[PDB]
Amino acid sequence: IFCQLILRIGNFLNYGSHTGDADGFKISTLLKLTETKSQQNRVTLLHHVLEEAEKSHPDLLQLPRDLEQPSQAAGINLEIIRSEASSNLKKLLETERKVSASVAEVQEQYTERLQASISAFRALDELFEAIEQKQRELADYLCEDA
Amino acid sequence: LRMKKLNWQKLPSNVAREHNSMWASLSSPDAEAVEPDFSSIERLFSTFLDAKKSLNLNIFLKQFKCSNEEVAAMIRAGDTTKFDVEVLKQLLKLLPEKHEIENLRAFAKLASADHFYLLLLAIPCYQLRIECMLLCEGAAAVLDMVRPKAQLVLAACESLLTSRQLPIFCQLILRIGNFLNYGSHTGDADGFKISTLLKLTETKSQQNRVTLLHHVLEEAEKSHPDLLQLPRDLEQPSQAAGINLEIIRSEASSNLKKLLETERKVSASVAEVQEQYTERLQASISAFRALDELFEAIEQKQRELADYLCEDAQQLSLEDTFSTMKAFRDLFLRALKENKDRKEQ
Amino acid sequence: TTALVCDNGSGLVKAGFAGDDAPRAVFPSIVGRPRHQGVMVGMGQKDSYVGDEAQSKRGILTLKYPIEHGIITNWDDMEKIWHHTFYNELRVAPEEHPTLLTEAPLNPKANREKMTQIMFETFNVPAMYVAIQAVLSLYASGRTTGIVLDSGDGVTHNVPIYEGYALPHAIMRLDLAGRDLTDYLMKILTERGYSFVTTAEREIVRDIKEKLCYVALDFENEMATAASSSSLEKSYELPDGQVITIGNERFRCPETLFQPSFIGMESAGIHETTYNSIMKCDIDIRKDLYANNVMSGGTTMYPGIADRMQKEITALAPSTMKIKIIAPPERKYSVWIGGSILASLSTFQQMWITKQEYDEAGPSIVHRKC
Amino acid sequence: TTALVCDNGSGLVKAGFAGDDAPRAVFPSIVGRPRHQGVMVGMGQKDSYVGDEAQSKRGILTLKYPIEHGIITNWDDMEKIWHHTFYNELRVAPEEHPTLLTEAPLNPKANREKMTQIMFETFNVPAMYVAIQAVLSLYASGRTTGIVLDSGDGVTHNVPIYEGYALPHAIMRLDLAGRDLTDYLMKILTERGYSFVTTAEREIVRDIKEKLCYVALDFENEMATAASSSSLEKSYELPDGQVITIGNERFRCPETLFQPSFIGMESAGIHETTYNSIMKCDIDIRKDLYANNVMSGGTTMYPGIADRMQKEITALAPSTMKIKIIAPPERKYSVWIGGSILASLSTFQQMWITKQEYDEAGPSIVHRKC
Ligand SMILES: Nc1ncnc2c1ncn2[C@@H]1O[C@H](COP(=O)(O)OP(=O)(O)OP(=O)(O)O)[C@@H](O)[C@H]1O
Ligand SMILES: Nc1ncnc2c1ncn2[C@@H]1O[C@H](COP(=O)(O)OP(=O)(O)O)[C@@H](O)[C@H]1O
Ligand SMILES: [Mg+2]
Ligand SMILES: [Mg+2]
Repeated sequence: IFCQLILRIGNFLNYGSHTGDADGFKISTLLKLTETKSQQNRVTLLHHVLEEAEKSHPDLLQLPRDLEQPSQAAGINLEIIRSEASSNLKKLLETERKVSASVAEVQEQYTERLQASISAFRALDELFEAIEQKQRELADYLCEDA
Repeated sequence: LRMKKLNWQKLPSNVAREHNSMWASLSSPDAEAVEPDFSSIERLFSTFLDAKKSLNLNIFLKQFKCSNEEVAAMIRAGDTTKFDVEVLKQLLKLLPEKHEIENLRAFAKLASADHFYLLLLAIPCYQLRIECMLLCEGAAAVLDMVRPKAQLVLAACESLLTSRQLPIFCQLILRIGNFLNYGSHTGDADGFKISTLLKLTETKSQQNRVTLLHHVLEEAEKSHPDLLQLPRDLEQPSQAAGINLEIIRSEASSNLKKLLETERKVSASVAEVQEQYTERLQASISAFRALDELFEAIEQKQRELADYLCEDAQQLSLEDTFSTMKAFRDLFLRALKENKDRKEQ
Repeated sequence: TTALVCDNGSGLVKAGFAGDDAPRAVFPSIVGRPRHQGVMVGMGQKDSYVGDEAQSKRGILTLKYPIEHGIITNWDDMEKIWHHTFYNELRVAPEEHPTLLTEAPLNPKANREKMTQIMFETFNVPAMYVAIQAVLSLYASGRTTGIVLDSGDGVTHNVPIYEGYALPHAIMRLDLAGRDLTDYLMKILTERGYSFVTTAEREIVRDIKEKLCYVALDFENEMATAASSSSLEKSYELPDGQVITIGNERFRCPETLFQPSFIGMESAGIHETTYNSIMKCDIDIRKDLYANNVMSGGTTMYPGIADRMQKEITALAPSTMKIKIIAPPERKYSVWIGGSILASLSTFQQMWITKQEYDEAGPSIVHRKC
Repeated sequence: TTALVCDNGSGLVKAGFAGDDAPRAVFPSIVGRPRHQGVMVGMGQKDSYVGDEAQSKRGILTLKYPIEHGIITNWDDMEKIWHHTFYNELRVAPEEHPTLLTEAPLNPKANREKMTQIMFETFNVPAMYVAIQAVLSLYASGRTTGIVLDSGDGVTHNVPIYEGYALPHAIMRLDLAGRDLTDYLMKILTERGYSFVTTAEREIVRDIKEKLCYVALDFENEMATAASSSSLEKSYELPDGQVITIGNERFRCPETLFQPSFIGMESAGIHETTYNSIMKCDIDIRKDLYANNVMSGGTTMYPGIADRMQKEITALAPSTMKIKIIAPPERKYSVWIGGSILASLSTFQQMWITKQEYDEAGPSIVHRKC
């Protein structure tokens, strides 16, 4: 609902120029929605659309309730969480051969400990593949390049 | 009449309507359509040269603070009041091209950048005119700097040839060196290269702080006129270090070659150029003759010096002696302070 | 009509009119705000003080720089500075008054669009152009091909230029500027006892470095000189009337530019940065580029700096190579001077974004027509 | 001959013997002199009550600290304290025992020479060494790489250490410390009606803080809770039998460590100061520093401070980063414990500053080996 309203309003403001009459825009546009200023210089386009949205409370005002989870997800890059899981797994497997070749006194206490941790990470990396599939739909949902 | 423009990353009209794109659903009555207040939204938010050459010419003409007509007279008259060595180089690069002259000839309405070119075109042999005073002013700043270098290296060789302490000093280490290396491949040699003195400090003693140079200086401290008057004679060769004679010789020859080449071009010009620039060029030609003549004296002086040290030719390439001798003198001074410090404490 | 030229720097803002020789209004680029309680009610009070007004009342304010390392961070604070410069210092209506702006090298793509929308919409400027600090710096020195050591307050730069266009592959950058130099002086000033731990007390220690600090040709010789005798000592009087004396700390503050290990940086000195940035160019050009080292910015206005680096570059450069360090006396305001020259050209009017031109393409038009 | 260790603090002097688990003599570093008239005669009277003696008779004495902000100023008072430790508290002969002393970093160079000069001449010790406070603090934990927050009595300093060596370019210093928190307590105690002005009553306010003060986890909630109910109020009995009651003054006193604007200072709190000291280090070693925050000093013992710092550092560091703060129970004597450990090791020998070397460079040899 929100992205349709700005598209309808944005076409009105950019009528007769190179911009305007576009079927869509990138998700970063909303980050520049508050830069446009009105006559008062303190009421932006975001403020004006909220004033008419304040009339219809269920519309355009229930959005921040839905944005709490994406907001909390910011600042957590997946390039260090995926590498860390793989890096620890690689070290565990390399040392798994060493302990196996050692005396059984270490294997009875430490070999089974390593296998417990190795099996635990399997569910961790499996969920990572689920995230990759989930974000693939989201990437095409916003119609943005891979 | 006008609306504030908001910038967005427009998506292509053929991609934003795809099935995966969310904008496809909005294009059809599949969602709850909402309409904004259109009444309030409108009342609340309501030359012939290329740029490379043309612009560079105006920037070149903006360091004089004069009209384009005035600067043309100075070039025609050959005045150098506001023209320097570096300024001329930029003008030499900024010259009319093959396409620039054709466009101008095929032709106020034309911009001020090309206006100077039209005035410059009327100046006869403008290419030769700029080169005439570029060489003369450059030659004036060259001879007065090569000459002190030529005298310094010549004086250093004469002092080194006439030095008295080196025959005494080189004999003492040779006598000592034979004793130190008796019964081995080294030692009992008649002489050694000049680079030997640079490795004197490498021979450490039991204290590990007194070197062979320190010890021979300790015995030389008793006889102050012996082995201690040497640094007084090494001042001139020390200053000559870092000043190679190959660059200064090439520079004099290169400028003379260019000056001689332009001399024919000047002689082929009108008599106006000859009566007030030709005598300037030949004056610099005769001045450089004494410069290269002194170089032959240096070459003769160093030829004796090359055979003075009994070293092979092309191996004692002048600058090698200057660098080694300066380092040897520098190490000599440092050892003297340590020896004096050792005596007092 | 006349065209305004406005230079936005990390430390100072230099603006005025095109065609002149010196900036009309140069003031520090700060926007301070009170940190206390306003007991009196009769006097007029303001939320924020911009420019030299904040510097005068800096005893009761905290000073915040809208620009850090060349990039514009606080975009709402920089809209106050431009308003202050246009309406208070110059006192000229930006309407019917085309302006020119200078942007740092390697400026982020987003910043260029942001400024275009600010001036064209809020200020309603009929025309506007955007230039580069290093390109205008070489124009003011009467040249067109050379390498510029643009060392300002935020970031030090080495931008080799060839026929009016910079070489992006050979542009270097060092984060050893004036702001980092004055913060190192405060750390070593406590070695004698004096302590400065306030932003308002940073301006006081700025003036000590500007007046008393210099560069020594031989670091060891000056190190032994200070220890041997107290001839290097100088006295400076603080605003409150106290007197402070600094000895060997005078020449150790600007020396960090040549031995960056003092401040903890692992990079090389400014002498090596020019040498490294010169090997990325063509071999033939290196002869031309070596004799056109052009200073710029205020951070290079030190005694014996145009000679110290010439001694250093001699060691790095070959013996045959020649070096010509160009240090114009007015290098503090060189960037603005070039902009004034460029805006006054008769043929330069073709490179201006007209108001009707902006009505077709938005802030993205700045990348074109430039 | 066994060695000696004496950690000259701003508020307390902790001295003992090398290898001992605990200091043999800890007494406040205060020298008091009588201010009234000695009417009685024929009795043993002294005018140099120092340390524990001055604390007992503080009603008839003016208590002065010879060390302020970690910098010794009253050098005749420090000689009395050193003589008190060597001959009265420990009963040892200085000329037969090597000594080790501890000195804070970022200290004036003049402080080091004077301290060495007194001990090698007035006391004639055979060997002496000076070590950093934060380096000895990490030796107590057994580590050799970490970041130490040492909030003593006069100064709060942060020294990141790597592989047994400090990082001089990343050390942060804050003048707000324990003593400045005591003075802020008397300022807010006048709100309820209790006035403490005398330096004898200064010690009383110190003991009120050492017992009834704790660090609130959430200042906004704990201030709202304190005004909502009287469940936070405690009681303290003065030496004359009078009782006082403090409510939200319990946690408002140590909160200044995290909001230094309460006492008028401008620098950020210890949580932001520690974070800023990490980013001054290399990015490849920040993994070893973000998980080794080892507090020390007396002032770090407000209950809840360890939890509070972990919460504040977490909001600054990246979410994936691991933050672990070590808070040893014996952090009051951590600086002394490291010194006792170090002096016993045979590696510390052949590193003494003997008498035959001090006269070579005078009091300036302390900088040669420190
Ligand atoms: N005489 C001087 N000696 C030393 N430093 C100086 C001197 N004069 C000015 N400076 C330095 O110049 C700095 C600012 O000068 P400048 O005008 O080059 O900065 P700027 O315009 O803010 O820079 P930039 O373009 O990098 O943002 C000051 O912070 C100061 O340290
Ligand atoms: N339990 C406590 N709670 C709060 N502060 C304390 C506590 N114990 C000691 N302090 C503070 O520690 C300070 C001195 O401790 P210490 O770190 O030994 O000083 P220094 O290191 O300067 O010798 C005192 O000023 C006191 O305020
Ligand atoms: Mg600048
Ligand atoms: Mg301490």
